[PDB]
Amino acid sequence: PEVKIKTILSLFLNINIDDFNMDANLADAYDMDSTELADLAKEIEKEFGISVTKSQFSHWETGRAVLDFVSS
Amino acid sequence: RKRVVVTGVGAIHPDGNDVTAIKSKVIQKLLGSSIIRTLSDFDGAKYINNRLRRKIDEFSVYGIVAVEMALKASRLDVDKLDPNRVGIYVGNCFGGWQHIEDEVKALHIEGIKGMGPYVATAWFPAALQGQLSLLYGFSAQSKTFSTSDVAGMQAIGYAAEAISNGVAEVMLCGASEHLSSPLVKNLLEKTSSQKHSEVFGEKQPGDFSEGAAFLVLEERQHALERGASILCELTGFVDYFAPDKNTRNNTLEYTAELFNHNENAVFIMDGIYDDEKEITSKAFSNKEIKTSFINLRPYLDNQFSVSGVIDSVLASSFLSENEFSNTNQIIIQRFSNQGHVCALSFSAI
Amino acid sequence: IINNRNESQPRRVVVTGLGVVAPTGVGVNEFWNNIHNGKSGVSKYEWGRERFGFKSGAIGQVYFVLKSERKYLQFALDAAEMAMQDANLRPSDIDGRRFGVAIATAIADAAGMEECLLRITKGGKENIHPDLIKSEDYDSFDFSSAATSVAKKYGASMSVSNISTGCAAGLDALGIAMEHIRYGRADIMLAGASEAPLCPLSIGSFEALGALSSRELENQQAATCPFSLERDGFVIAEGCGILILESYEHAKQRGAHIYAELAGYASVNNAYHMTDLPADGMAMARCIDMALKDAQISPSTVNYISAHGSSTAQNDINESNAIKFVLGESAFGIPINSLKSMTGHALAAANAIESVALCLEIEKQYVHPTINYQTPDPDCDLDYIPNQGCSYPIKTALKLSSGFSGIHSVIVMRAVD
Ligand SMILES: *[PH](O)(O)OCC(C)(C)[C@@H](O)C(=O)NCCC(=O)NCCS[C@@H](O)CC(=O)/C=C(O)/C=C(O)/C=C(\O)CC(C)=O
Repeated sequence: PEVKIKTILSLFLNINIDDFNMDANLADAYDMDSTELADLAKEIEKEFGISVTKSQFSHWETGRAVLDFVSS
Repeated sequence: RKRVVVTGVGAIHPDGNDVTAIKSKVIQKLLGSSIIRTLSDFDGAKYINNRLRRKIDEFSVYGIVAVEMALKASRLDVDKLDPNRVGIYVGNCFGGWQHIEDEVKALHIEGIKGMGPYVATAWFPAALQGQLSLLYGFSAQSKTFSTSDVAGMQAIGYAAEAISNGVAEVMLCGASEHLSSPLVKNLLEKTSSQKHSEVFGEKQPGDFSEGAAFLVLEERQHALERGASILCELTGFVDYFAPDKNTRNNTLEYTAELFNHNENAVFIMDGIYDDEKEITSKAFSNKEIKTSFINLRPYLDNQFSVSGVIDSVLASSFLSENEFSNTNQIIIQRFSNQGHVCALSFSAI
Repeated sequence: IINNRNESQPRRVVVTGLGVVAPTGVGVNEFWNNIHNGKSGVSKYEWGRERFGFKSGAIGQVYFVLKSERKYLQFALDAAEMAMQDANLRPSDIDGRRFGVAIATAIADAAGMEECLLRITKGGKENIHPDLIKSEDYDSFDFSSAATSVAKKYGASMSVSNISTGCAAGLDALGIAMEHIRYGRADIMLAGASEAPLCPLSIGSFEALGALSSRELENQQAATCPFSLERDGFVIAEGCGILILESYEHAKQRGAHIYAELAGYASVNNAYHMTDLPADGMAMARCIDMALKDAQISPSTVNYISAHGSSTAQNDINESNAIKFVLGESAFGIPINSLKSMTGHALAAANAIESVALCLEIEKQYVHPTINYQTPDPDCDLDYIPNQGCSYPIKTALKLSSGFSGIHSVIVMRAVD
């Protein structure tokens, strides 16, 4: 679910869960880099139990973008 | 050339989590199988950000908290300092095993998926140097040494040389180590005790310790202009090597020249090897020296790169004011297994 | 001083001996011949893909089960032997107290430290067994194995050190070595860097980070192609480079052959990121200025640049913008190159291998090409000497370095007369 993802990004980026908007751009809003994106992608592989290519997680610009991915 | 002074110091140890608490316990102990002592009541969330800490190792953490104390002690307004004129010197031998250990093991059982993106950044010894440059924004020449035992001693020495030649006005020099992780823990508990030096001989019985220690070295005129409280002046540095026992005695006689025939001096010794007292005294006797010997190593333990630096921060504290009183020069020495001979000289004003 | 005045004034530093171990060649003769022609030293490898599931297919190797080969220390002793023979010193010339060592490294014996961990834990399945930890394992955790061993062999009683600044460690070793000679501390100085990171712990750390090249290729030598659109990262390599630095005064007395002068050195922190490099290239541009000011040479004389050129997209833009910042419109006229197109990226060793190459380039008045140059990049639009090398009158040369912790390092090299 998104509640599961929203908690991860809240802890990873050190943001308040209530303040963190899902549709906010990760790079622009929260100063997120490609290294944090790779670390985040690892946690998605760990928890949900799926495979994520570099080409796949590269397009995760938004919090809702990773939610759309993990669903499928 | 230019003159270098110590304006601030800061350190953390199993004895205490600040310079005053460590110095108090050192005096108390001085007045009246190997293990790895850890920090008591330490919490790194008290200092470092949560987003940053999850990226870095404990050795980088210990270094960051050490400089914060040292900068605070020096009373530097960081916003007023030119970042182009400030550099960072670091000593570190073992790196950051705690952060990458489980991922190294996982890479064999799982595959690539076991490993994360921070293995390269966390483990290497120059990580502390970079994290400090991101936090404070310091842009001048910044080096990291990883020479066995002497890394932190070289870090201070060559930081002073950089200030002297006019590379920077201020320097954050020091060292940090983390020895608690399973790999380095079981290694030091077994192997490190029984090892012997070809040059210096057998090791004395003793424990190991982890933590960090840092100084704020700066140019003398820069300190006097801003009205800084100078602890002591860094008057000299020695960096030599002994390939064999013949050179060993001749090398120690160069450490003797660092005294400048000063009778009112205290000599802090390495305290790792048994034969140090005999060989150093024999070399010092040839050069007409009369000085007191102090061994902090049984109290402060073997901290590798930190062991040289932790003496310097304490030496700086005494000169700014049991046995250290009525002394205007504290010389410190540090050896290695392979045969390094290194020494620093701090003098009072 | 009326009678025979000689001063304690800044002395000049010169390169009298070279030693190299690299994929492109072992020794000076083999190493030069291959880079002159532009032959790649990148090997196609298999165990990375099969065993650990790496996307990497290329490595720069000099010559599946884990083995403690101890290549870090081997390449240092190999290269140090070549350099000292090339220098052709004799006991008379070598004063022990004036002879120092400075061999740098980024990861040291990581291959040794990783073999130890997995052996005692039985393939990383269980907890550590204290009994399985041998006495030999402790020596793998020594970062300065190369420095101390080389020092002991040749009787270097002056400053022995190991700088661990990652990818800029090679130049920083040459930098501190240069300072020792200039300021009357040393006459001779053995300087360089050794690296052996072709092990799963190291390749994975970079593969996980995204630093390494991962695009699918048939011609795997083209994985490392600096200043091209196709580039996606560095091809990891191993090796060692060693330079025998000594004073001009000492060199001329003994009748030593001189390759080139090591004129200046500078280093900075960009304070930007730990692995990311900024497009602006301000810090690198500033570092170039300081190295030239340290050398006391004008930027007008800069005739050739040996760039870091890792083949990561970020670094090749950083360096291109940095050279344009400091040199201006003159940057387009100046030839640039990257050895990593052939030799691969050997971390700290890359700086010392390229320094050995730079000394040979200056001596023979020839510049090696940047091979595998496919499609021009809009952002990287300087002259990179694509594919074919040529004769060129090198006057003043810059060697650029970059690394993790945002460290930039430069040296100014110069022909001797
Ligand atoms: P996002 O997707 O934009 O990704 C970031 C990036 C990685 C692509 C970007 O940061 C980038 O492209 N950076 C370029 C880096 C570069 O070109 N620099 C040159 C090579 S760096 C050199 O300093 C290597 C180095 O310093 C390596 C170490 O210290 C190595 C280690 O720590 C390796 C280990 O520890 C492995 C081990 C034994 O544990």
